[PDB]
Amino acid sequence: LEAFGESAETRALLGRLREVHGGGAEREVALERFRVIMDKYQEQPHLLDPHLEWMMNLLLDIVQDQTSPASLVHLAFKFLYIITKVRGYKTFLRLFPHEVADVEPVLDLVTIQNPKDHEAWETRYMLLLWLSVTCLIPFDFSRLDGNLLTQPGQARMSIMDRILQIAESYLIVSDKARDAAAVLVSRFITRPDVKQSKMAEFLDWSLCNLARSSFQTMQGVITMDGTLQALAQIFKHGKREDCLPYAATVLRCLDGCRLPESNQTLLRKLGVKLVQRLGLTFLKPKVADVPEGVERVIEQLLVGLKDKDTVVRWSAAKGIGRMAGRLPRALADDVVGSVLDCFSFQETDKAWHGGCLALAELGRRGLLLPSRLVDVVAVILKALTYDEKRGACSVGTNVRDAACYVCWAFARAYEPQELKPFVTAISSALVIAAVFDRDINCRRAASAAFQENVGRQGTFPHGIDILTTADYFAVGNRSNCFLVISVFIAGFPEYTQPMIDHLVTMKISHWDGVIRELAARALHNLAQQAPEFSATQVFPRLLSMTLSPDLHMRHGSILACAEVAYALYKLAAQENRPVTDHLDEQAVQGLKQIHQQLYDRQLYRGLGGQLMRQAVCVLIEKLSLSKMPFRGDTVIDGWQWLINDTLRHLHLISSHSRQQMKDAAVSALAALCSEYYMKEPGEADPAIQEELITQYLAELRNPEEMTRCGFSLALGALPGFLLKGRLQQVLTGLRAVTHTSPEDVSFAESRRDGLKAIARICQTVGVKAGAPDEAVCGENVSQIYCALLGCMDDYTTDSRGDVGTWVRKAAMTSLMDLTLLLARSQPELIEAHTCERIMCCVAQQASEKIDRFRAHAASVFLTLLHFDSPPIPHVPHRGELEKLFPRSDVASVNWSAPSQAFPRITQLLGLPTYRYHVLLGLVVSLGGLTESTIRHSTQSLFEYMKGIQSDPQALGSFSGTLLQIFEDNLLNERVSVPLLKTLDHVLTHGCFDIFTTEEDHPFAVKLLALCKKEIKNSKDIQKLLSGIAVFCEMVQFPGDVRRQALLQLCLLLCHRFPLIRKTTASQVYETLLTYSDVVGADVLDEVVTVLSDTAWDAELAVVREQRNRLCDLLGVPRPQLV
Amino acid sequence: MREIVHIQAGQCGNQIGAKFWEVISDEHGIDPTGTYHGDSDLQLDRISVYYNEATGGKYVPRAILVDLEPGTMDSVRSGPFGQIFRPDNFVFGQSGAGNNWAKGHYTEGAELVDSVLDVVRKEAESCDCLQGFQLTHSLGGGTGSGMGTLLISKIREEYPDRIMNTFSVVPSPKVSDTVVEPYNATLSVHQLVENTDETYCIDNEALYDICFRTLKLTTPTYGDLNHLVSATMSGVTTCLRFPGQLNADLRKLAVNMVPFPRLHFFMPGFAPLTSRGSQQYRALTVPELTQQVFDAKNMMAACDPRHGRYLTVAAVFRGRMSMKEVDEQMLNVQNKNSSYFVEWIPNNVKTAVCDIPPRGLKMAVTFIGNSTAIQELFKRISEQFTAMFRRKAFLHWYTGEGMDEMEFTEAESNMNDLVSEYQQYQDATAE
Amino acid sequence: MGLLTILKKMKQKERELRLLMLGLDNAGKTTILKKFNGEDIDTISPTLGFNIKTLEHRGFKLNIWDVGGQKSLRSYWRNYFESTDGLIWVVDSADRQRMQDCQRELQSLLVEERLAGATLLIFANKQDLPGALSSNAIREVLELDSIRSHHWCIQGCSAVTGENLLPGIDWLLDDISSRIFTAD
Ligand SMILES: Nc1nc2c(ncn2[C@@H]2O[C@H](COP(=O)(O)OP(=O)(O)OP(=O)(O)O)[C@@H](O)[C@H]2O)c(=O)[nH]1
Ligand SMILES: Nc1nc2c(ncn2[C@@H]2O[C@H](COP(=O)(O)OP(=O)(O)O)[C@@H](O)[C@H]2O)c(=O)[nH]1
Ligand SMILES: [Mg+2]
Ligand SMILES: [Mg+2]
Repeated sequence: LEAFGESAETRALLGRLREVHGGGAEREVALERFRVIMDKYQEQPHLLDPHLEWMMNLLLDIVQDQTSPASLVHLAFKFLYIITKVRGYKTFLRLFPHEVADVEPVLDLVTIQNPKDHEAWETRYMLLLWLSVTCLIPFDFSRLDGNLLTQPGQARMSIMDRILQIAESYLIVSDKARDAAAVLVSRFITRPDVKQSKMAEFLDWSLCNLARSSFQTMQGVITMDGTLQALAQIFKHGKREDCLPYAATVLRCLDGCRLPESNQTLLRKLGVKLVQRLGLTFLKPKVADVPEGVERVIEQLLVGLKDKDTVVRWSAAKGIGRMAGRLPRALADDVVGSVLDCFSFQETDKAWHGGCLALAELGRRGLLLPSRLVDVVAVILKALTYDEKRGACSVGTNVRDAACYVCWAFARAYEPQELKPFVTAISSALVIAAVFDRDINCRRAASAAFQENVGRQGTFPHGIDILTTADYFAVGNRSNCFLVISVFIAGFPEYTQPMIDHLVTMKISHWDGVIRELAARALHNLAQQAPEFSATQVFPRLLSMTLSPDLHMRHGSILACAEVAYALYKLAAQENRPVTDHLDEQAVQGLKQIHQQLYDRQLYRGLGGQLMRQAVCVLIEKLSLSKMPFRGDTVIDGWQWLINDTLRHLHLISSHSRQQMKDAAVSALAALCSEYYMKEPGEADPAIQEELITQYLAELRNPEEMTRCGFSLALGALPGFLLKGRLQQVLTGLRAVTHTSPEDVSFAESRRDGLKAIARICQTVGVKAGAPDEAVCGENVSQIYCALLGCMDDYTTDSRGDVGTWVRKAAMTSLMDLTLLLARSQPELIEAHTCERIMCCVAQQASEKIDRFRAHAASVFLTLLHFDSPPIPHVPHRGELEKLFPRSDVASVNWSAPSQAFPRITQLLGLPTYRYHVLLGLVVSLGGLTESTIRHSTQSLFEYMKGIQSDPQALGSFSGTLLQIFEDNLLNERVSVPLLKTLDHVLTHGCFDIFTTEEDHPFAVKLLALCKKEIKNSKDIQKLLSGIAVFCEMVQFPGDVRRQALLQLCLLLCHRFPLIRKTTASQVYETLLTYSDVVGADVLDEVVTVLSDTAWDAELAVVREQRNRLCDLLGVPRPQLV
Repeated sequence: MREIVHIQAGQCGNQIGAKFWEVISDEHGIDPTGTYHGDSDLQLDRISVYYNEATGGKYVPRAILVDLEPGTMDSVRSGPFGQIFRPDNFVFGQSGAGNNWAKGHYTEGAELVDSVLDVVRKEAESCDCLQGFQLTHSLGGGTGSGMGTLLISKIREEYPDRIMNTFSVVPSPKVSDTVVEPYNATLSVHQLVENTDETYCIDNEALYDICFRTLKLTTPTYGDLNHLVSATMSGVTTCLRFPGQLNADLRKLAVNMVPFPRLHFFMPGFAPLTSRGSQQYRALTVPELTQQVFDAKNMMAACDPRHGRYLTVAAVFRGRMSMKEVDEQMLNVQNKNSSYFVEWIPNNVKTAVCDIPPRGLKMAVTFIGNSTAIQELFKRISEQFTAMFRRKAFLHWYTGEGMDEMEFTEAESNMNDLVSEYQQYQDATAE
Repeated sequence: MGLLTILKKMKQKERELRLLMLGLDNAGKTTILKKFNGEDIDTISPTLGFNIKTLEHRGFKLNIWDVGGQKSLRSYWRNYFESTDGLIWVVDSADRQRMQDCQRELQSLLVEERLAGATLLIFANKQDLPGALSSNAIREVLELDSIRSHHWCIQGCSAVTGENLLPGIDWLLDDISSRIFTAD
């Protein structure tokens, strides 16, 4: 925002006040419009400075007119107040009028205010501040009154007297006017005449208010806060020789008031404020004989730093800083020593915030002496690292903020030579914090302090270089500070060992898991800039931390060890040398005892068992990916075991960390099998290959589900050299699970994982034409495609919902991974029928009603269609599909959004091979329950039907396909109601208006019979309603079908459920009102009356007669009891 | 004596809280002075749940006002019932957030969180048995929703054994003209799905439609939306503020209405619907009230419960009726062979009875449903998220503060997973 | 309050300076202000109170005040000695009779506890007058050389012609910016 680009709108809104002050709806609209326009500049209202005056004068020529009604004046004052909250009063009041002709017009307006009118509080607020901006006039209030003895019988009261009676009344109110009363007295008693006239009276009133008021009675607390604020403002904006005489009685009364013990945060803050206001009245202002009251003031202000709230701690720190700046240089040392006591071992973390704030306030003025450098600094080094856990919450944010504030105030508290001794401990602190700090406020707080230090002083090692990179915006993302900027800072030798030490000490022992993972990932990269230091000093450290009793510390140390080992292996892989060159025998000896020291302490149980398993699996993966020298050693046999047990106890892991555990275990198994299970180049161990495979295969039949789910992915992660002659068995074992058996009905995750495992195995072994038990060949490629397609019709619906859909997802990602592979090896294997079936299935799963599975299906379809290297052979209407989905438009498509998917999927009906499946899939969305999906699908279907409604051939083929879909899903509860609703919608829209010309069309003649057979003996209410609607829509077709529909509608009118009886008549009324040719005008006034008068929800025996009577009118044979 | 600490963040949240407090003050019988002039023993039977016991029998609310600018904090302090609130319960800053979640959640929010938690602890320490926490805020603003999520996370970290309630308000284009309201709506939903137990969805599009059509208002303002929200809130907490045969516990109610820890979103409704000023129309019977309360028209959310599945339903009546009538009505509604069968009420509703109706009405009813149709709302904003995130519109306001595109992708994935789970469970067998 | 918020506040305060203009009556205290902004001076009336003007110059927001130079308006100057970053005393060069009143007014203002932290700018106005005293003569009658605890300076100017005012204002702004912060 560079300028106010809403001047005309605001001007019009302000001008409309004179013709919107008599409205209640328009008034609120204009207010809400003025508020939202002014709130845009709440973060930078200075841009509105050039406009302030004109808008202010506009609002003033409405409240400064004599023909202005109270209501119109109240809206102007509300607007005026809206401009004083955004710009603030201290800056917006300087433009208000201040002429001597504005003293009585403003006091007289202040004397017509209703104190009991809560709706007009903005008016009173704007009144008091205006009256206060008018007390600056450089004249005596006496010159203005003139002659008071002009009214005989009753003398007029003086202006000054009226103002004293206005301030005392507004200083005991409960609205916001009391705050405006605090700003008025500050500019009323601080002038010469008022000082000599009413100062004593106001002081007696205040001392009486704070001598009778309490912090328990509500109005008493209201009287306490206002009096304290008034006293503080008077002592702040008051002369020191007119005030010092009263400083002795004010403190004596405040001491007896007992504020520290009172249970009010505002009262204590105001009390500390008033105590620091009186404290400076005794000393002389300095520009860089100690009365006894100063000691009492200091004793009160040094007890306001241990408060339980920060609002009082900040005030106490400000008071201490303002007092130290006025006292001599001798008492300053004692004050600093007394303030330093807040950082004692027995003091809580709350006392540390106040101490650091006081230290910063003292350093800002330059009062700390050099002798206080070895101590104060020694404390700051700790305050920057304050981060403790007090039960379930964490504390240390405000401590670090105050530490950064103190650091930022040391660039002007000492000379460059005075602070030259601690530029190696403070530069390392600032940098370390700005780099690893958790909170973003502290990080940027440490960034600004370092900038100020390098700007003012400029003695820190590489100040400009560290400031250019680690700037205010660069430290915004925490991830960028740990993995990028950290390495850049460590590039220099002055910020390498300290940062690594701070990371290994505190960050590794942190309570947050994400922070530990980030610290480990940062150490991974930092080890590159210091391999020797990380291999000789950090590795022993982390190794000793893996034997700690702390769980989080053990996990962090294990992660750090794994990351350092991986980094050392990567670094050594460049020079083509073994990883043992970095780690010593003792180091590789301790990496073979981590797991045996955990399993022997039973550290794999409880809530920490999952974390320990994750850490050990990550360590095993990082060690196997480095080709460590543990081949032949029994330690390997241990690692493998720890994996199996995990896959055997996955159900024990929480539901919020089982997928990650399974993935990590599978990755560790994959890294281990392709490293420690190889006998020769290209071969594998016969004993292990046999035992592991037999165990895994026999495990697939365990009735437990999570075990099968884990072992599936385990099989799907084995290398290729271990399946050179065992594929014919692994594939059969995986396919045996993909089948749905009577016992494994609700077992969907097992098959979902088996499909993914088959995908991975097929991808690893590849294609070799001739070798069935070694690779995917033309002998074991058909079975695979048949097993993958048999899991695409998984519509299992249970109490958990449509869980089968999950399996379908695994069928879309698996079938793809196979196809793309064949095209990249032996495209001939991709048969035409199989490819057509896969495409039709993908089309159906992309025309579904769920939004996340439908979106996944469209992406898979586009990926399979946009494959050109080489082009997948046997693609029905390939060119048609390519023209319908150009590559340029696919870059921006919201497939998840039905609006941006249904109109693009409905066009597939034009293709014969897709027309059937696509419609079977779209029926579920056209007859589902989602309203938006129903609307979008119906609109997209009508947009396509409009193009083939006047075509007897296209419309006929569409109706035939719809009826074939209906027949194929006869008596199917998942396709009966949705398809019936779709037919009802299509009939209501009038798409089949051509078949209604002749009589007895082959379409309706069988559609009616199918609907009858579907609704024959049905108790579902939704199904009954759908059938009734279909039979009430099918009446448009003349011939025997019309008479049969009327007989069915009469049969349904007398159903067991009165609700159905009423709904049938309600729908028949609409059907008769729609089609007029169905019934002649000679018996039309006889049907509507019988339907409106007869109560179809009453006795069924009585309604049978009325219903039978409607059979003698419609001309429908009257049924009987069979 | 179970005490619940009330909280209200943001302008909309503070206004809704003030309106609800002023509405319940007239029902409990506590004049704005801070004393009780009520003439019913049932009023003071559970007044401690939302009011403290001070000297002279003066009742003090348990609300905690919080903001980043002072304008709204000043309007409530001078409101009709601005004296009952403690002066030291008002926590505020000066600059605000600027309709930016990153500025109201990570910077100013985390800067004033200390002063806010100070008062939160000061209030919690003055309670015999703390039950949970309640928060009223919106989802289309920066300060409001940001500070709300931050305070919820802080209260969960410092008090994991406490229930959390959030009467979040969903924005709407017909009420606001801000372009970055979808981003803040997506982030708050992601935070709430992780750190919340109850979430009463109050759409700002359904309320506008009701005020425009039902109330027949030419130009409805926030005063026609806040009154309805406060009425619905008072109807929801009818059992928590007055006696009742039904279990009026918050933890048990949440456990019964939270069978799924990700689908904890509740659509609230209430009949009869009234405007401001005119409220004494007629006294609807129990059948009419039950038919109107379960109607999509009397729903505070833009979604229709009929277009989904009923997971849990809680009904609460108040007026002059016996539990036998409500039981007979609810049992005959589900009777497929009766003359009063419908198709939008499940076979299990937690009915309640009360003898203290609201002001200007002799009878009233409130309904709370955990239906899956709420997912539709979650898909209304999601679409907008696709028309901005893909173009990186206004992304420099978020990335410049500290946020990463990794946070946006995670929130989008969480919303998509929630919608998918809702749509999947919507197709479960009704056994 | 966070360090970042504390710094945002320090910048806004330093961006706004305060200059209190004082001097004997009929010394051109209003003419200089009206000329420094580009307004008209022929339609100036004798101030019967006080005036304030918020302008911008060299990136600094100057809120210049101007109080009456009358005796009954001299007993109220104490009402504007707060947060004053600079002081500007105007002296009529052509006035040779009331040369002790200004010397007595400036001395009493120099012994002020609240004005100790500010930069003094002496504007010897009305230089084109034939009977106007040069800068050297005025620098000897106002006892300006004796001053040591205040960064004072004296430059002759003419408000009617707008001469030598910009250099003086620039020197004042530079001397005010040379410092860091001010006292409370
Ligand atoms: N129903 C209703 N919605 C409101 C009301 N006030 C604001 N809103 C909505 O709240 C959303 C965000 O505005 P606020 O909540 O006022 O903003 P904030 O939360 O204080 O945040 P900042 O502006 O960043 O300080 C918008 O979508 C508004 O339409 C209200 O009184 N009633
Ligand atoms: N010759 C001359 N006359 C001036 C100069 N400045 C001001 N005056 C006149 O001196 C008179 C006093 O001016 P005024 O500003 O009202 O004095 P103030 O009220 O103390 O500020 C006015 O009539 C001015 O036009 C100047 O530089 N030269
Ligand atoms: Mg706001
Ligand atoms: Mg003048």
